[PDB]
Amino acid sequence: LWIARINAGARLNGLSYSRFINGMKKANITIDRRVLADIAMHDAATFGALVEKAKAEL
Amino acid sequence: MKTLSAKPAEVTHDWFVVDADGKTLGRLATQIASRLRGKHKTNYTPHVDTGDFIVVINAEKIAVTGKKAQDKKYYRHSGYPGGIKETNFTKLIAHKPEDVLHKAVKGMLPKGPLGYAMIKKLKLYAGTDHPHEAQQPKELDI
Amino acid sequence: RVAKAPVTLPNGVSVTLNDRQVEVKGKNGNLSLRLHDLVELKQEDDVVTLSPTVDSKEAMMHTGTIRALLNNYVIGVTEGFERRLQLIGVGYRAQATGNKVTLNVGYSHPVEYTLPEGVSAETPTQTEIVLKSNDKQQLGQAAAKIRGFRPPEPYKGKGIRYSDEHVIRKEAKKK
Amino acid sequence: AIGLVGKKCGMTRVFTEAGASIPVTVVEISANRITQVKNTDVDGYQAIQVTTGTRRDSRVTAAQKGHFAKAGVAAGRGVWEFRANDSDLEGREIGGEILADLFEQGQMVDVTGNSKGKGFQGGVKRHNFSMQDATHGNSVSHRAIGSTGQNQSPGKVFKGKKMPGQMGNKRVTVQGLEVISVDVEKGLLVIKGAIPGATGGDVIVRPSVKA
Amino acid sequence: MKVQASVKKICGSCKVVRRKGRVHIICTAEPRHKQRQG
RNA sequence: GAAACAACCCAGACCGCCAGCUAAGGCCCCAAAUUCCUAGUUAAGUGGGAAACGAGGUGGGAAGGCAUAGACAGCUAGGA
RNA sequence: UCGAUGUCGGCUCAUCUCAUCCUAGGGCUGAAGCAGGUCCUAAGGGUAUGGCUGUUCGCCAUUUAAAGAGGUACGCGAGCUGGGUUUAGAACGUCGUGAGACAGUUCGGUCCCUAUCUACCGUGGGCGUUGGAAAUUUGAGAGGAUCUGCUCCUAGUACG
RNA sequence: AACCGCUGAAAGCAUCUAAGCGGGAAGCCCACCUCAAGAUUAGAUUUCCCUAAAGAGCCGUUGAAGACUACGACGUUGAU
Repeated sequence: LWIARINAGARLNGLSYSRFINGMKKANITIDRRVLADIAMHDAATFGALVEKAKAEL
Repeated sequence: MKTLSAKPAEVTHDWFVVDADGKTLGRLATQIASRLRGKHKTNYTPHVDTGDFIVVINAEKIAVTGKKAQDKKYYRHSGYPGGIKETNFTKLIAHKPEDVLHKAVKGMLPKGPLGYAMIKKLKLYAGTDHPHEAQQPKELDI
Repeated sequence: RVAKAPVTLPNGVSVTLNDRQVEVKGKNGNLSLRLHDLVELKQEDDVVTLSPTVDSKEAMMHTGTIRALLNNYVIGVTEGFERRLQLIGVGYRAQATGNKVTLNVGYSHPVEYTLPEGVSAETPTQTEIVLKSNDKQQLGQAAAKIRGFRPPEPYKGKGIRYSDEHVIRKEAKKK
Repeated sequence: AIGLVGKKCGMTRVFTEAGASIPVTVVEISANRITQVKNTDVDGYQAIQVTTGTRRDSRVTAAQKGHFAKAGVAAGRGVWEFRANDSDLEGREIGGEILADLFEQGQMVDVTGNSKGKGFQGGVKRHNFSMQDATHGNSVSHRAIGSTGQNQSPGKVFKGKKMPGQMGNKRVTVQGLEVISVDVEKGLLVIKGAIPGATGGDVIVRPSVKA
Repeated sequence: MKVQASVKKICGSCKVVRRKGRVHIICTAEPRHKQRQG
């Protein structure tokens, strides 16, 4: 459920889940998929800023 | 902190138009199936329909590749002994144009009460016009 | 070889390409062919040199048929084509009245055949049909369709046959 | 393609001068009042709606009473509709008249009616099942169905299996029947054939579709 | 014609022609040389 | 995981967690994850049952024979 | 599967396959015609009655356009039958000293079940179908049906 | 479908095929007959009615309708 929610959130603004997790891993971001799916589903501004940090890292 | 569901009363379904003129049958059906399920939404929960209403025009102008127009077979059994029937993609598109795309999408959805509910939101028409201007569906190239 | 050979345009004829649709006009009439989407047609001084878009075996194979078909249209509008049919039989006879040719070969009923639009038939004698048309395709189908009512027999030669057509002959009552 | 509704009056014979007996049936043809004309614009298809016979007012509903009043015709015992085409909707206006004049002597017509009902019937009468031995040790299965299927494969009875059930009392059409004589002053229609149903039953007569 | 799993030209007036993905033999000399792979 | 499938592949369940990494297998939809990138092949839905044998499918690789002293095919003449 | 899955044949009722028996369309033919022979396509229909034998089969008689090959628990006994096989009686031949035995024969010899579920054939009740009602209807679809002889004429012509 | 083509290149020819245009079976899809909107996508048209209406049902007389039903006719303004 979290992965599907994260996949929808990343695809709304930019990249896919597979490139999102790689971006978070390269940026040393430890946020779990549970918290990420809650940010995506409940605060889209933060997830937009969170995708950018992953997008600039690749 | 908990992972919450979509609360059907709080979900809204958006209206879109897809012009299926010259697009590949299966390449488009996957896109429609995902939208009907609401996979593109961050509040997607597999037990709530969070999808969208998709209006498809030019359903007869949808295309298949290779030699599939003359060779894709649609079988059905009537329920009587020896009651097996078959028709072509091109013979079915000439007799029931919406049934070709409706049948690809139906097999790409879950098979159950929620699956029956989210195919009810696929309003597909043969021709360039649809009777849904009241819903003001936005154009969507998918 | 066929594709690279240019099509020479006589004085009367003229070819115009309007939206992937070759139109060949001249003295006999007007013929048209659909240009394949893998072939380009360029014109020079009273000659048509058509070449493939990309250098590929499939494009060189479709420009060979457009060259051949268009060359037939050029000659077919310059002086036209002509096919001759012969009737062999005790009572085999044909009569052409306008666009409809009637022929009584061997049936319990005369058969009536209406020529395709673009082919004309005249019968000088009663056992020899002469067909004339602009395009070789429609002339050939008209002759093949008349000849298919009663194709030649291999035991006596009876039946409608092409002029200068080798008809195989078999011997009845052999041992 | 339009016809008319009649009532079966019984069968008789018509003798020809050459000395042949023609098995005929008499069809009473009351006035067929046109109660509605359906067209491609209002209904999506072209048809003529007619009524015939009579009903007392106490037995006619208010909804039907207004349907007839718009046409301007008297309430008939029923309402029947005939599928038509543009040529058939020529002199057919609302409240018009359809007599036995629609048919001429020597014309093939199609007659439809409700067959006599035989009620529940067994396989022997309903489907021409062969009876089983009346003697030779046969137990209590003389008019039985026999086998109804195969063994474990397929392990069921196939759909459409011939079995006992209701026989007759169904819509049945007989084609290729000649019109022997037409008389319109007395509402007559003499037809060569059998005409499914009993005396008094409603029958529909249409021009033959085989042609 | 002969419709067999082995089709080959016999006399020398026979052609190997393929139409609709299927191998034929046509002979202008002998009509019983006509073959089709199947 | 192999559709379902004691014996095949990965892997040995103390219990709990709405944490993370991986194995076999996978990433268009059912169904989690690439409609990912690069260079090609296939046109048979081959892929997604089956051989001897047949064929002028198509791609590639080592060599060859002939050729503007006119090569291959066609046509004309001869073929005694 | 032995705390039981009834054997062969017949009857009744079937359902499917195609490796097609008839009818349909074709190529080749040592195809003149008429008739065929092969092979391709084709499963829509149709595809006998008897004598003998328990027989399936097979032989035979007479037909038919034809009398197809098969699967279906060698389809079908909670649908029927019970002739054979395969209980207990009896006998013959044969084997055994014998009790007995014989894919040897012969005469005789109890076939239960009121159908719950699935399936099927019919026929209803309920609710729904964006207020209710009386009628008429469109048709997504489903089923049924689909066979064939002979005579005349063309014409005793084509062919021979 | 098999089969037979027309024009036509790949492959100067040939070639039913690759582009394009035809013929062609009791077979397929319609056409005929019956059923059919529980086609939950539950369709359409014509009328009628809404402070218990329009109607439907019960009941009764019943029917070439029928196991019970259902369906059809009639109930005093009436031939059930």
